[PDB]
Amino acid sequence: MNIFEMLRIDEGLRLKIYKDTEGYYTIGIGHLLTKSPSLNAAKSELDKAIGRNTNGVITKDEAEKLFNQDVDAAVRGILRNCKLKPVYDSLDAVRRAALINMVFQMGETGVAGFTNSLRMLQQKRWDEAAVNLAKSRWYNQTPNRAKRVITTFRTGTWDAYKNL
Ligand SMILES: *SCC1=CC(C)(C)N(O)C1(C)C
Ligand SMILES: [Cl-]
Ligand SMILES: [Cl-]
Ligand SMILES: [Cl-]
Repeated sequence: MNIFEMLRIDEGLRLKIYKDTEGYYTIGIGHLLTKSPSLNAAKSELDKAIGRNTNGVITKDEAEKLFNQDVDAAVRGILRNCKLKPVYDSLDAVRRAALINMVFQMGETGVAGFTNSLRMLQQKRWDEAAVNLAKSRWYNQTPNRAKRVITTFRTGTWDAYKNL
């Protein structure tokens, strides 16, 4: 298991434009296109992202390219953020993956907002961090995925992702 396999499980793979859990146009492995309710706006973002006239459909290779860029962006974002960087640096490789997962799903600014959870993670108070993380819109709206990510922070193992 690694961050790519982890996010591939959590995000799935779809080669045509679809709506994500929030109802936003997305494609590939959780590549958000736009929050606009306009499909045409989403198709324009897609064409721009891929570099060709796609008409809403991409190849597996193209999906994987966006995915690589997005994972890279999530990590880069953590390292540039003054709230996220110290937490990330303090963590082991497995828990680092859990933090990248959150950033991929909700964005740098969103995760940076979890001030109390971040402090508990920095303190290595794993059970306490896990309890705090669950008190969130994130957990309530995507409880199965949140549970997996939280288990990863609690245990520092891939237990929530094996057999998946
Ligand atoms: S405080 C984190 C941080 C972000 C960035 C602007 C990339 N930096 O140069 C430092 C390490 C200060
Ligand atoms: Cl709490
Ligand atoms: Cl709550
Ligand atoms: Cl879920």
